Amino acid sequence: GPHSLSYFSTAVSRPDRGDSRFIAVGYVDDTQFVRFDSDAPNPRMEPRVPWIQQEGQEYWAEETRKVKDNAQTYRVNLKALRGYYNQSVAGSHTLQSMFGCYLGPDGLLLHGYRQDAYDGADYIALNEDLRSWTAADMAAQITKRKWEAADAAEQMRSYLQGLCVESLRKYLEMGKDTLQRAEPPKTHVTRHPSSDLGATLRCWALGFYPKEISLTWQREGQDQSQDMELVETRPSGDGTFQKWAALVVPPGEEQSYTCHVQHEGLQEPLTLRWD
Amino acid sequence: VARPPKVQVYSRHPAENGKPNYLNCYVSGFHPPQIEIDLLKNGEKMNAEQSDLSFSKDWSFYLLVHTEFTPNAVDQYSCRVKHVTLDKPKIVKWDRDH
Amino acid sequence: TMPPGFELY
Repeated sequence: GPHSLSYFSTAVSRPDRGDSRFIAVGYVDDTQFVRFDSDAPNPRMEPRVPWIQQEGQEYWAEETRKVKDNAQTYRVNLKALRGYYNQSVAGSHTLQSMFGCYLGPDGLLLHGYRQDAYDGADYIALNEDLRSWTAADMAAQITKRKWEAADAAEQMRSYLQGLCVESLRKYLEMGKDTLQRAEPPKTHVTRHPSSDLGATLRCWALGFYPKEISLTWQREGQDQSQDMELVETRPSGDGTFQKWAALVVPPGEEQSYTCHVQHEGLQEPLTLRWD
Repeated sequence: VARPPKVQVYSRHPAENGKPNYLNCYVSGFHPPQIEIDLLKNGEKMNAEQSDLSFSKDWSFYLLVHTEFTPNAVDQYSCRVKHVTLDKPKIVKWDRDH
Repeated sequence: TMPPGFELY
C-alpha cells in the first residue's frame, strides 16, 4: 500500500448565532465515504459513496452518536480556547482536527496520527510514539497536562491500532471493486498559439485515481519544470482527479518536447508528444 | 496565518459546444474557512452544489462548487470568490483550454 | 469508524 482511513473535522464558533457549526468528513485513501454537518436538518452521519451504504442501521446510529458527541465536545473546546487566550466574545474562531491510520505490510497500524489546529496554528498533536503530546503554546500545555494525567494518548493509540485499522480493512473489502483498482488517466496534448515567440503545449491527465500523479515536460530529454506551469490536482466531480502541465515552446519546436505521465494505474510511464 | 484561495474553473470532460457536461470551480489553500463561491453564467449566479468543508494536511481548506451545463459558442462562464483575504472578489473565467 | 470519545481541552 499503504491504504489509509482518515477523518477531517472543522468546528467554527458562531457567537452571532449563539452556537457553533461542526463538519466532519471521512476518507478511505482519496475517496470520501461519509460526512456530517451539524447544520443539516436532522444531523446524522450520511453515506457519500455507494459501497458504505451496505452498513447496517446500528453503524449509522453509532457513527451519528459519536460525531454528535464530537461536535458538542468541540463546541465546548471553542469556548475554553476563547478563555485560554482571552479573545473577543464576538469573534468567530476555528478548530480543526485531523486523524487517521495507514495499513501496514502485515495488516497492522502504520503511522497513525492525530493533530489539532486553532485558527490555523498548531495546537496539540499526538507524537510518533503514540504515547506523548506536543503542545505548541501556553494554552496547549494546559490541555497537554490534563491529557497526560488522564492518559488520553492511550485512547487515541488503541483506536488507531485497533478499531481504525480494523474498519479500514473492512472498508477496503466493501469497496474493493472501486478502492483497490487504480484508474489510469486519459491523456491529451493540446496546442494553443500565443504571440510571435509564443506557442503553448498543454499535457492533460483526466479521470484518474488515486490522486497521486507525476506530470513532467522534457526537451530532447531535458526537464522543463522550471519553465512549465503545473496546476494543482483537482477533483473531476465523479470521484476521480485531473491535472495538467503546460509550457511555451519556440515557434517550430513542438516535436522536441515530450510530456511524461506516471501513475499507478499505468503499466509503464507514458511518453506523450503533440501528435 | 490567513491566506488567499486558489481558484480553478474547468469542465469534467473536454468541452464541446452543445454537449452536456459538468462545470467545476475548485477553490483550495485558503484560511479561514468562511468563503463565498459562485458559478456565474453571463455574470449571473447559477444553481450549484457545494462539497462538504474539508482541508489538506497543511490545514488549508478546499471546496468544490459544481453544476451540470451545456457549453456553447455564446455563453460566458466564470467563478467568483469572496474571501476576507481578498480586497475585491476574485473572478476566474472558464474556457475549454485553460 | 470514528473513535469512541473525544477529550475536553
